[PDB]
Amino acid sequence: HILNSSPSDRQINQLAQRLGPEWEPMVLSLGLSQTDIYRCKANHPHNVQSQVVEAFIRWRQRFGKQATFQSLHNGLRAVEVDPSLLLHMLE
Amino acid sequence: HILNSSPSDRQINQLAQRLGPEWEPMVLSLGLSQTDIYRCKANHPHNVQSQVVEAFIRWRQRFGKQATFQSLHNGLRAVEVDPSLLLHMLE
Amino acid sequence: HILNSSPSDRQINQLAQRLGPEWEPMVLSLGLSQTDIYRCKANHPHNVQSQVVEAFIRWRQRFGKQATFQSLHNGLRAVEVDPSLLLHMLE
Amino acid sequence: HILNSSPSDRQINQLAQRLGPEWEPMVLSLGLSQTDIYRCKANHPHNVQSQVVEAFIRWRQRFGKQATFQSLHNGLRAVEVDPSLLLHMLE
Amino acid sequence: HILNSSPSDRQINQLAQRLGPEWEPMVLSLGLSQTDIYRCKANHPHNVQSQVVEAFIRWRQRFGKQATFQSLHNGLRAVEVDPSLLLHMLE
Amino acid sequence: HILNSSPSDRQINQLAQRLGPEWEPMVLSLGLSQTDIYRCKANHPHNVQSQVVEAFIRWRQRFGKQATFQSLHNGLRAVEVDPSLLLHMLE
Amino acid sequence: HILNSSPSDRQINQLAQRLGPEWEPMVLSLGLSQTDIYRCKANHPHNVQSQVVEAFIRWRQRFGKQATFQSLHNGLRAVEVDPSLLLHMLE
Amino acid sequence: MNLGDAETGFLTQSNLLSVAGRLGLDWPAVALHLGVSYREVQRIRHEFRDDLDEQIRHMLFSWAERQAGQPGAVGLLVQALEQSDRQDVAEEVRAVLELG
Amino acid sequence: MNLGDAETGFLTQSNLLSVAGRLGLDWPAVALHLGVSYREVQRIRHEFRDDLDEQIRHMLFSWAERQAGQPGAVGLLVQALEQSDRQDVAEEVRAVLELG
Amino acid sequence: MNLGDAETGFLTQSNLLSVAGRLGLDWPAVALHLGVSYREVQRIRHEFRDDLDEQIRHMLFSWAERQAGQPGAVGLLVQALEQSDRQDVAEEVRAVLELG
Amino acid sequence: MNLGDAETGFLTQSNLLSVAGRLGLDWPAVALHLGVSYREVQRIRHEFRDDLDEQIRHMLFSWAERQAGQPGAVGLLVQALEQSDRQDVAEEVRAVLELG
Amino acid sequence: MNLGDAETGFLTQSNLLSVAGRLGLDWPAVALHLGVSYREVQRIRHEFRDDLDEQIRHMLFSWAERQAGQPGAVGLLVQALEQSDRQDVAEEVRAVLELG
Repeated sequence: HILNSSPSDRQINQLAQRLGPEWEPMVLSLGLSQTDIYRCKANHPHNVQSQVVEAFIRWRQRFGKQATFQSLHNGLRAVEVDPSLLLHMLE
Repeated sequence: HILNSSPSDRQINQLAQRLGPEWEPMVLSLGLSQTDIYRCKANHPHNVQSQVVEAFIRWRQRFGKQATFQSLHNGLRAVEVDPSLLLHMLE
Repeated sequence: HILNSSPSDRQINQLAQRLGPEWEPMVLSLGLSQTDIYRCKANHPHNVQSQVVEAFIRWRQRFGKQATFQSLHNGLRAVEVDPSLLLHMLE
Repeated sequence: HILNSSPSDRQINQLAQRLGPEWEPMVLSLGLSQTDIYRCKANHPHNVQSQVVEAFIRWRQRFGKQATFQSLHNGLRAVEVDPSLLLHMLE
Repeated sequence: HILNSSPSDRQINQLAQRLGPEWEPMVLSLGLSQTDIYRCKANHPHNVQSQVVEAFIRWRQRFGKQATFQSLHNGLRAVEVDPSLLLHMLE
Repeated sequence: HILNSSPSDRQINQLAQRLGPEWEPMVLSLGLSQTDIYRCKANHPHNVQSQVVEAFIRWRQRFGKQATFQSLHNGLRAVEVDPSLLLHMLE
Repeated sequence: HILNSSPSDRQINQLAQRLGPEWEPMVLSLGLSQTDIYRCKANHPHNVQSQVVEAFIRWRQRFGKQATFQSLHNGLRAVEVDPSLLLHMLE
Repeated sequence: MNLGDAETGFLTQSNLLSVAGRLGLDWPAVALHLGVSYREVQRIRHEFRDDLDEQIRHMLFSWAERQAGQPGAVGLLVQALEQSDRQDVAEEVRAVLELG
Repeated sequence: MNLGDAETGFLTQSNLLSVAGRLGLDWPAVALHLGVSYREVQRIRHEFRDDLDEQIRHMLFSWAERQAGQPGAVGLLVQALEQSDRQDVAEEVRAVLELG
Repeated sequence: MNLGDAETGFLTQSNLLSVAGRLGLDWPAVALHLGVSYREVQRIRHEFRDDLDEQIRHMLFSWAERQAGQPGAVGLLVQALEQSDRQDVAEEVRAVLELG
Repeated sequence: MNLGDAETGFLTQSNLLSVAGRLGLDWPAVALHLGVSYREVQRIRHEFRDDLDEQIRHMLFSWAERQAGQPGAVGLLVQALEQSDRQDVAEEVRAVLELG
Repeated sequence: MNLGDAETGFLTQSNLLSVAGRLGLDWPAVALHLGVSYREVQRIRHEFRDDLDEQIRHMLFSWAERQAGQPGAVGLLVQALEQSDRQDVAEEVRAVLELG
């Protein structure tokens, strides 16, 4: 229904806030490479939040129309985390 | 009485000094989550002090007026530490 | 041409999720010394996930064409890890 | 005597050189907040020398007169570090 | 023949993309100095991509004709990387 | 003849590459302080390789003329390491 | 008479090397408690070398008096380490 | 500058200036939640790369200018600060604001 | 705007302008793939050090200026954005552009 | 300038310059705190972008003028510098304000 | 381009130009022991925020002007470089300085 | 223009432009190694602060003029490009020469 639309800037920010270490593994099962992540940590040495958010803007950009919640969901699971975040963060 | 006000950054830092590995359990029973812990650890990979100080900061920042010296007190028992630390870090 | 091609950054992100403290003996059985061990371990102190994932990126960059999916099976057998965990991540 | 004056642009630069991991806990007990520090860190990503100076320039520009070597002496002590450091960069 | 040739603005740009945190070591063994690399991180503080890009321009300039795809190839191995990047980026 | 000259950056690079976790002691034994290290770790949080490279540059720059291959050798030994390194990188 | 004179940055790094896995139980009689050793294992998770090296650094910022080279006899052998290592490291 | 109405209360420059002061490297959050594009957060990080204080400042005061007319202004900020995990700061604003 | 061709379609000032608005610090990546001299990127980055937008816009429109005549520059642009990892915008460009 | 009444104390351009030159990039703090509009801090900055020192002066004097007559307009300068975390220059202005 | 007497030795531009190329992100450290104010180190870091090089050249050469005559202008520089934990470049400078 | 004699080497307005354009933000170095003082680099930069091309071209021809007949002029440009890590350019010249 909405699992086909891409997350917004603000939305990526909220998602990011709720991810711990699993973000790295996550973005991998999503389409980025060690390089992309390294370039994220690169651009925001101090402060992780900013790293993660970029990683995601990174993702959503490389996959345009395809970088969607559906994809996000599948990734969240691939990294063993409840896809509840999505639904709840959507209220 | 002073118990009903949040500690300053100097105060926090002094506490961050007299705390050992139990700080994590403590900040947990205080309201933070295993996530906030990791980010604190990830924001200061080298330098433990900074981790603890940021956790507690995050703690104060999340609960605002409710992050009181009373909580710190409780937080200490929570993790079985003698509450007089708060005293000898207020003199 | 399945056991002659190297895996991607998504796959290694899996062969690292489901593994125990015995991955190190397994990553040395491919061409990594104690210089690459005290490194993948150093560039990621907290979040052992990316520690394991880099051990392999350190593995596929030093071998390239000869770093086949057969090589990641050469160690599995030599560490008690059933050689069938490479097909459950591709089914 | 000099005990009640204020370190200069050059003297600070000196002090900075010799301080390490505790430069953060030091400037906290001097009057800076955790937010000041993030500004230093951020305003000088690569390079800690530059960070620690801004840290001290702030502290002197905030407490003007009251930013004496006396203050620094206590601080150093406070942050568990030989107070003689001030003696060595004053010759 | 194309080996004893110098990469173009376009090609340096492309190659830079592929490179991870091992660019520093690659440019070091290619002729640039620790003093040069800093000039790169400084000029583009939070954009590793353009850092790596200036670095190879610096290089191609410092050594002129001496800076050939060939010598570029050696740099890749010397830092533990698959020199096939050069071909998968030249199609 | 050559043992009384300081190592270039292209060298210190290869030296650091082949050093594991023992580098920490080796440099404290070469003249730097624990402090100098934190600064190196501080300046390159994500990427140990660099921490070392910088750690050595500080050394060379601090001592200049005296930071000679000869001095490194003793360092290598003093930290129970096979001096074959110098004789190796020098090929 | 060097029995009443503390060590240094190159001395403390020589005693830290030889000391076996008893660098935790040895400091449990010299003057370091539990918020001290677990404050070193933390700052440096990996490299069990610099953890021991940051412990004796606490032997000159908190002690200094009954902690020089004479309190190194009742401490080393207070954990199965004959105090003759004091003479063979002072050569 | 000219934030809020008579009923809710107003926000002086000194106030907004105080918020910018309590913000750190989490500025981008408050900005995203305030509905600023990510593309823009980045753009600001550039125009003032050497000065954090100014980026935190420019972000605020520019959003301030934008919402110069709007009513729910001071409301949106407080909410954004809440969601950025700074109840901390949300309460100071609600407080100063206490007067209408 | 004279960027395109009668069969495929043309882009309007505002269309490119959108592309410019959606690019950020990555712009150089695009510009170089678009085949711009690193010296030109270098220059522009200097002539407008303070204004990020102006860099992106000048780069983009100068490039359009040069490709004016040409056969398929909208293709080069779509490809360059795709190789700069901005499928993101490449698609946004195909959408409008693709009319003919 | 004529900044200062016989009561409080005066302030010569020489005293004003003593200030402008002791101020860094935190100028906009001092500015905004003196009630200086942010579009003015914005305008001033740009209208002299290449010369930092001309900014700190144009801002400080343009404002020193608007305070033609006015009471403790000198106290305003001092209080601003004070909430701009610069007791630094605040006390130097108190010291110079030691004429009688 | 005019430092030192014949007793001590001189320092061409090619000379100081290199002393500059030999300095990195520690330039501020040097110019501080040289006598430059943090206020001015900052004024410079800002005027060339997108060019580390010109930041350093401008730093040194602008200090070379203000040194036009004086006694051991060159002696001081060597002193700073040492004082800035760079026995490294302290020695080369003394080297090339051999002629008097 | 008319740089170099009928032997040493020839460099026409053409060639001089070829170089001018091939330089960029590092020109102050080439100029500094060529002899020009930091005061003139400064002046040329302020007489065209925004237009880079002109700064370069004006600086190179200003010097071209001065080295009128002078023999070792061409070789001096070359020795200057080399000292500014632009072997890059230094070879463009070495080749343009071996045609006369």
